[PDB]
Amino acid sequence: KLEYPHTDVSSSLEARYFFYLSKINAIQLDYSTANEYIIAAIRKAPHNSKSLGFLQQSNKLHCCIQLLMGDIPELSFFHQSNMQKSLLPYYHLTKAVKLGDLKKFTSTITKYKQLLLKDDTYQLCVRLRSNVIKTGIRIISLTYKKISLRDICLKLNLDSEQTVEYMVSRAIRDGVIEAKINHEDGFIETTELLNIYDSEDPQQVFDERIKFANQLHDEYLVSMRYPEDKKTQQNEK
Amino acid sequence: MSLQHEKVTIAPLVLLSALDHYERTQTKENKRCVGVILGDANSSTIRVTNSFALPFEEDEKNSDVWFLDHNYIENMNEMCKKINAKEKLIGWYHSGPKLRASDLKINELFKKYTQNNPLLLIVDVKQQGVGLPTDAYVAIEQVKDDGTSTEKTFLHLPCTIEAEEAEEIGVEHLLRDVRDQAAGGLSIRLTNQLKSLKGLQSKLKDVVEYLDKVINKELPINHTILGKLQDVFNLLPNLGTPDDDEIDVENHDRINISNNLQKALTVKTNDELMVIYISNLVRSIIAFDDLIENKIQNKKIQEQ
Repeated sequence: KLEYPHTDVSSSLEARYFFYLSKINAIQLDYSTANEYIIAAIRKAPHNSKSLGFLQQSNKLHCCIQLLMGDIPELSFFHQSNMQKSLLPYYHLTKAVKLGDLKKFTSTITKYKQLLLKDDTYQLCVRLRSNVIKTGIRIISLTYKKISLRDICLKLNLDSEQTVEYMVSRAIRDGVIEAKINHEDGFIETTELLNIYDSEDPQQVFDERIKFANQLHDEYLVSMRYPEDKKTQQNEK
Repeated sequence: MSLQHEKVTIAPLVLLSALDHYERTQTKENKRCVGVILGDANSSTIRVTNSFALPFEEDEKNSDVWFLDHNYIENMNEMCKKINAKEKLIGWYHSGPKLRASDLKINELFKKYTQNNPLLLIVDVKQQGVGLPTDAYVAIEQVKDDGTSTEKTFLHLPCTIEAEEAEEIGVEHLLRDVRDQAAGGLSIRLTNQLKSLKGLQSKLKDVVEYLDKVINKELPINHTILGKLQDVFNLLPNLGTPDDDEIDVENHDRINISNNLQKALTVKTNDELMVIYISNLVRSIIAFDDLIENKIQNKKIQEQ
């Protein structure tokens, strides 16, 4: 209904809103729109021992939203955290998805089930089961351009030729892997072939950045004068 | 005669003095006036330095019946040689707003008077054309399309203004307008781009109607105008050639330079914001210091 204000709002207050926006859009199966908000939330908020709670929960939600895309957080995130001994089931989520192993995942959300369920993040960890396969098939698209259907079934431990073919097609409906199946010759072909500076798209990519720089140009001019009316009216020697 | 006379440089005096001749004789409503144009010649660049009326008379019964006075012409040449040794006969202006076929006959008089092909200068003083206030024409003889004879014709040349030093000084001074086009800031050239587009279309329109009229209303087929259009079409960029494809890539690259340049000004602005939020901080300190000081001055009166 778009009625949130922005006039009297605060560092905490806007950080809080965004966190609600994250949580709604992720569980509604759109992780691009969810991730937009969570990044904003950490950003507004101060960084203190009194903000610790807010930051702590923001980090927890962030990892999973990102994992759901099939894109992975870096190891330095967790390592240099002072908040790392509560992000330990979350670190294992990162490793397990990436390495594509079905059985590690199984163990992780069973071992750390109370932890995940306390914090309410256990429901998004269920859809991260799917991402184990999806992330493993992705690595394979990067590493191999032409690969038999057979070799793929051994790598992720799947039964039939048929099984891999159902999984891959769905995964490239989303566009995560970036391939096309050739069951006319029995191999999968990787379709990423770049040539993006030879497309017409780059003008369009710059136009959004230019538009953000115009946004700061306005925000600077209007902000600056607002204390200054009062200040010239204020008594002085 | 003379062959070299290719570009015509036109002082800002010339357009204004012809304008003044028309309206100071009370020849109006297409009673034409013929005056001479004097200057230098015998060379590619043709300077018209000065211009003056001559006596002329015109008939509306047959239009190829007129008076031109030769005796005044002789006296003018004698007088003005002393004024400047840079005025000799270079042709004659015709006051316009249009070219006549009767100006073809009047031309044979000026061709006799001076050994060069004489410039015909149209000075449009009624200004119904948005461009061309001056048109330059030198009558020449050439053999003419469609099996036809050596005919007398007027061939258009460049009619340029470049101005004299002398002239520039009065021109800018009188000026107090922001000019039709000057091509200074970005504001002037954004106007200009849109003006140019209307410009391209207006010329092109007349051409549509010429081709229509050859095949419907039987004006004679002149192969020079058809040939120029061939040349137009062979310098027309074709999409999907390597030339056109390059244009697209270059647009990305110039817009990368612009993207960065817009961000490099946010930096300049960001410096200001901080300097003003510092200024405001000092005004605060000043204000408190006075409010304390009123007490000290209140106390001094009780004290003494």
